[PDB]
Amino acid sequence: DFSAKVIQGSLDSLPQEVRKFVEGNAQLCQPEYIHICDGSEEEYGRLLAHMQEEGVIRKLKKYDNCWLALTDPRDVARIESKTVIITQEQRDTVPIPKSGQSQLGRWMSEEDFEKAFNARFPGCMKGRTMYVIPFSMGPLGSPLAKIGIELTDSPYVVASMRIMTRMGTSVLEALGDGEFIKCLHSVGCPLPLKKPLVNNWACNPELTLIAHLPDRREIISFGSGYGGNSLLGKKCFALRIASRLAKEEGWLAEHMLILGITNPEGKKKYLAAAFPSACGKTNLAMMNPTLPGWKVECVGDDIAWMKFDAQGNLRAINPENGFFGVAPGTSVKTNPNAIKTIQKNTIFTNVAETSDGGVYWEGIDEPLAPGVTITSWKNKEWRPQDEEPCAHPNSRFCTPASQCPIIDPAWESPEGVPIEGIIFGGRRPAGVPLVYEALSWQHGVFVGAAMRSEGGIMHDPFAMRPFFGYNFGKYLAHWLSMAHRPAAKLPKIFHVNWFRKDKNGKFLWPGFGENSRVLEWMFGRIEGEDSAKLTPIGYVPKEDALNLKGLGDVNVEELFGISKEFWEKEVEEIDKYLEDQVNADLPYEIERELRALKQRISQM
Ligand SMILES: Nc1nc2c(ncn2[C@@H]2O[C@H](COP(=O)(O)OP(=O)(O)O)[C@@H](O)[C@H]2O)c(=O)[nH]1
Ligand SMILES: [Mn+2]
Ligand SMILES: [Mn+2]
Ligand code: NA
Repeated sequence: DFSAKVIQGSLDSLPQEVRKFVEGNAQLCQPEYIHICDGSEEEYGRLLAHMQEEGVIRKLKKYDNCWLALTDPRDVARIESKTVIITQEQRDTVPIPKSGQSQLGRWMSEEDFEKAFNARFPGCMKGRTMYVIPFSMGPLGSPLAKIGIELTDSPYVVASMRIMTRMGTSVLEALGDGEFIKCLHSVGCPLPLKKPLVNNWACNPELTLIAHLPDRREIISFGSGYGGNSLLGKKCFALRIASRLAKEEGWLAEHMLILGITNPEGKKKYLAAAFPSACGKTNLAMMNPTLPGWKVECVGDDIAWMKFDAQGNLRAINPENGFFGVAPGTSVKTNPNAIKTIQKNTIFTNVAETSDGGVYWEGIDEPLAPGVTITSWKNKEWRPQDEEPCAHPNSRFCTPASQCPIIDPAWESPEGVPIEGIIFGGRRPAGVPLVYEALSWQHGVFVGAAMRSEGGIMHDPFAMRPFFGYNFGKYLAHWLSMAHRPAAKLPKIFHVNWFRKDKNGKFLWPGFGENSRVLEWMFGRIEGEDSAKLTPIGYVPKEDALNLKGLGDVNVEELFGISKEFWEKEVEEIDKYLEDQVNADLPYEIERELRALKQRISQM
């Protein structure tokens, strides 16, 4: 009975199973206090002032209610090598690669995880508050939403979870005696500190471990205070645990933005798009379109949960409540919609601070008034001349989604939005056209399976490489199975590449807002317009089908050129990759698409 240690709320008012989860872990971790979060502005405002007084965060005096946290340089990112999924059988979690280690996940035995847990959690919250965060992933009470409870000893996690999820008393009220995902987090620095605290940022890099136990609906994370390791709704819940549940239950949990696009005729369509890192995701989600009379609005910028409704529509929700975006590169010039979003009520992590109490980072493209100086994310004076960057490359804004000037009016609709197109993206200086369209659902799944990360060297199928909750081959089979659902209205699948270059190393396409022109083509293709030419790789825009008005001389022949020798090498590369990494778990349909593509190229 830990009743005597409760400093907000009451163990008595919690649902039975929630109380068991709290108390059981209070027994294990030995926190000094238990704070049951209410999600109120009062609670939030006071928690921030507290962190401020303690030096954990600084207030950003130039803005309305914005804050800056600077971490221990050892704890600056989601850490893949410490991220594991626990299942009875390794093969259910990752395929067995022909040689070496899987690139598609990282399994740990139940036995090894048990030893790891015992080595970390007993007594780990001594002298700290355990916060109890009741949170909804997705609009509160939506049939597509799922509830979690996160226990944490980090006020930073509490504040960031309030922005990134729906959290507080109303969630407990909606949960009742229902099922929830159990989320346990600790920074792993019980008091009295065994080791020096760096930058007022509690962490334990040596023992950092982020574990997922899908059969137990548990996520357990130790030693990192940061982002994807500590905000458990984001990746651990909404991709890793969720993709497994989606597999079980017949839906999809994906690393996709969701956008709503309206043509000049006022007709609106929703599209989902998966991109690997540095391939253009945030710029597309926040697009300020250049074509007159087009509108682009954002439902979500990172994760999508999608489920076919009774009518066969693939309905998607954004399970998040906020944007947890990479700050560097967010440009006042070319990403105005992100910039507007983050002007108030935003928590920044590891960015630079200007002497007038503003934020700064590489690629902001905003000259400072003469006189204004810059303090780096390492708390050192900094000048544009310097060797090291002023902001960590993985530094972040954490901002409420409702503040996005282009947030879609249906971004919280409980039944989700009807997805009519899915886009897979990449970054290839050569050989891959600006846009092409899959020949079929099965071809589309192959195209997602063949995705590469920036530069085209490494594979990031479906932009899910770090995030698969289970065996990737089985994931492909799951996608392929959607085709056999009666009445399913299967979205059209496209692949985009903003980054193709000419022989000089210059981009052949201007991109950014100009990508509205590619959306226009996709939109028309969904409506059944005859604006496509068949090629060995799929459909591409016909001559003159793209609106190039205003762009001057665009070399569409090169931008859309398909080379036999390039595509021969590409098919051989995909073949090798799928054999090595997926092998016995590769679906028949995928192998069949590989053979079909190889054959179409061979006839060039
Ligand atoms: N040439 C070109 N560059 C782009 C485009 N979209 C984004 N970028 C650049 O590519 C990099 C990554 O873009 P970003 O949208 O941050 O990628 P994300 O990591 O997938 O969100 C940044 O340097 C952007 O300026 C585009 O349409 N064309
Ligand atoms: Mn993003
Ligand atoms: Mn992401
Ligand atoms: Na700090």
